[PDB]
Amino acid sequence: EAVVISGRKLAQQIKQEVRQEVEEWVASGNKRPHLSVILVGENPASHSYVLNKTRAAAVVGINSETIMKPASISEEELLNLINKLNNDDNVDGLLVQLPLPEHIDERRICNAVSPDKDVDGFHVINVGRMCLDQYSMLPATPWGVWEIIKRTGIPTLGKNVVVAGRSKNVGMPIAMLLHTDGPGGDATVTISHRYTPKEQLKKHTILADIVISAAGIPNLITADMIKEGAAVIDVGINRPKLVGDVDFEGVRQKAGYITPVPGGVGPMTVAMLMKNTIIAAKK
Amino acid sequence: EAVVISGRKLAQQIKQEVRQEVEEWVASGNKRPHLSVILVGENPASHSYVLNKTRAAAVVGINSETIMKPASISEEELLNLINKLNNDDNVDGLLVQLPLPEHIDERRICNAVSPDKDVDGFHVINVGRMCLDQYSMLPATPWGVWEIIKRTGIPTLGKNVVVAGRSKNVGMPIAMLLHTDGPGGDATVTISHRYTPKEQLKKHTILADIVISAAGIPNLITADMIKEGAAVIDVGINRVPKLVGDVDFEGVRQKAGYITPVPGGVGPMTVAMLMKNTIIAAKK
Ligand SMILES: Cn1c(N[C@H]2CC[C@H](O)CC2)nc2c1c(=O)n(Cc1ccc(Cl)c(Cl)c1)c(=O)n2C
Ligand SMILES: Cn1c(N[C@H]2CC[C@H](O)CC2)nc2c1c(=O)n(Cc1ccc(Cl)c(Cl)c1)c(=O)n2C
Ligand SMILES: Nc1ncnc(O)c1NC(=O)Nc1ccc(C(=O)N[C@@H](CCC(=O)O)C(=O)O)cc1
Ligand SMILES: Nc1ncnc(O)c1NC(=O)Nc1ccc(C(=O)N[C@@H](CCC(=O)O)C(=O)O)cc1
Repeated sequence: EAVVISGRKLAQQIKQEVRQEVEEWVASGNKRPHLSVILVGENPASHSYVLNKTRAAAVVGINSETIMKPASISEEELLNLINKLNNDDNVDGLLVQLPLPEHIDERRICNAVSPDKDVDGFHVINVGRMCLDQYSMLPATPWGVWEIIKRTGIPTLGKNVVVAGRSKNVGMPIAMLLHTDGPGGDATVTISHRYTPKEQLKKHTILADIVISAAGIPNLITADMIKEGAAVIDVGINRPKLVGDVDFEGVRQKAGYITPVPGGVGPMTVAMLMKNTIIAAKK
Repeated sequence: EAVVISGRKLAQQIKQEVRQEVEEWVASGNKRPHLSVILVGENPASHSYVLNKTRAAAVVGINSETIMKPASISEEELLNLINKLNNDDNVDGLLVQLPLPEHIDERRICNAVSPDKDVDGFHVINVGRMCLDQYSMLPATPWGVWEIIKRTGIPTLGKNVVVAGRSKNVGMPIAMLLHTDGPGGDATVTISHRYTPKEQLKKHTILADIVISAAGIPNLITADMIKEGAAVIDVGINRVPKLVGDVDFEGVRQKAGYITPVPGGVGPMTVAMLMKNTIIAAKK
């Protein structure tokens, strides 16, 4: 029987560590950290997730607002709002929720956020710093996947990792961290492209000590694809239920570890954003 | 037996394209592109490599200077020199040949090159732009390996690529390009760590349609690790008094479907792609 890692529990604990770090920072006579989340449009999933982010900001003692704007906002307007927020000394953390509308260039928006306030780590210089190990802020989801592995004590040195990426933005940062020298990880890493058929993907996943699915494909990962005792992290959201890319009940029989959906990586993602926000608040 | 890709000949057409581009660009009455390369110390390999680069610049119509500073230069004086060049409007391309002396932090030096002049793409902003598909300029050796593959017409989409990196600096940018969406080849990519047993690597390379070795250990790649018709691309540079790659050239030439020699393989491609980055930089 595979042991199930409660992401929700591990993330709740991380918030408590952040909680106490914020109260110490404030008791020592500094300003309360403030996180701003910009929400454009009415994607219901984006609302759900941004709600989760401000909930957690409240739990850990961080002041938060979600500035919601209509989907018809122009790129020039969104840039002026980010400029306002960049220049407000009360705002320490600033993230724009994605995806944005087609008439806004996502690259230009993320690059407009101050790198000091970029609690998603999506500004191009914070991407470079992460590739080059000059960072102080990691993107929240890849960092959350690392914390699962690390806090669980799943060994990584030399081991084989396979990541099944829906995009480069989604799987490469996970691989980035898990491949880097000792957050190191010192692993051989495979990043699967969504144009590799599942038949070939199985050829890689069976060699893997850790399989991390980030493909957004229900039942992409099943027991035949996994080796005995391997660790399986599920990063996919797939929608009247919400499930991951793993066949949970199937691979629960042969995996060594597994994360559930919901209650796995998603809480960890929100947790790591709190760590980034207090980091930003200390300059 | 295996087709042997000539890096010399591939680079030759790439260089011919750059000469045409440069002359049409000068024909419109623009400043002739200029490249400055800073050479610290007396590493013989490094002087050889910088010379190759200045030769290529001359023959493609790009003016060039190599500024040789002694190893005992201080990090401060090197940063002053980089600052002068960043500000000189005649200088379009600036690169610092690596490695540097132990007393200088290569990371601060590389972030001191203006990102507009950074024809190696080693500045932290340009590393991010390449990660994020936002770049003007790609690191020469990864781009060179890509052009080998793409100009030889080796299929990549959904195929299995294995990269054997000596360091993350080396194999990650190569993997990054081949894993990207269509440069960018839509491929599955494995990046072996230097901390990898040869037989564990074997378990991945056997499955590989493209093995790219950049580990700097000779005979790392032998035929027993390739599958028939796979493409093997040798990025290593080893001494054994002879210069050789990471593959067993003779043995893999039977099983492989494609193979690159060393020398005359990836090396000349690296020099060629740096000319492309230079005309790009000049155009802003
Ligand atoms: C824009 N973006 C996203 N957005 C979308 C949000 C909507 C979802 O449905 C799919 C992901 N997720 C990112 C990044 C990002 O920029 N980075 C930075 C980064 C770091 C290293 C490297 Cl190598 C690279 Cl390529 C990129 C990340 O790490 N993650 C997870
Ligand atoms: C410093 N450096 C070096 N040094 C070489 C190491 C081998 C020595 O024998 C000669 C000096 N090679 C680099 C970089 C670099 O910074 N970048 C930028 C980059 C882009 C994407 C990603 Cl993901 C990453 Cl990690 C890094 C590269 O692409 N290459 C090939
Ligand atoms: N798009 C973005 N733009 C900017 N920065 C970002 O990080 C993102 N990406 C996310 O924010 N990703 C994310 C995914 C899931 C949750 C989450 O709360 N998951 C829960 C419940 C799911 C549910 O109940 O619907 C679970 O799985 O347990 C939170 C954030
Ligand atoms: N260190 C660096 N610092 C800053 N930016 C860089 O890009 C590098 N790296 C290189 O510049 N790498 C490089 C390696 C080999 C050649 C080359 O010409 N190889 C020939 C002849 C072999 C020989 O004469 O030794 C061949 O293999 O055919 C050219 C460039």
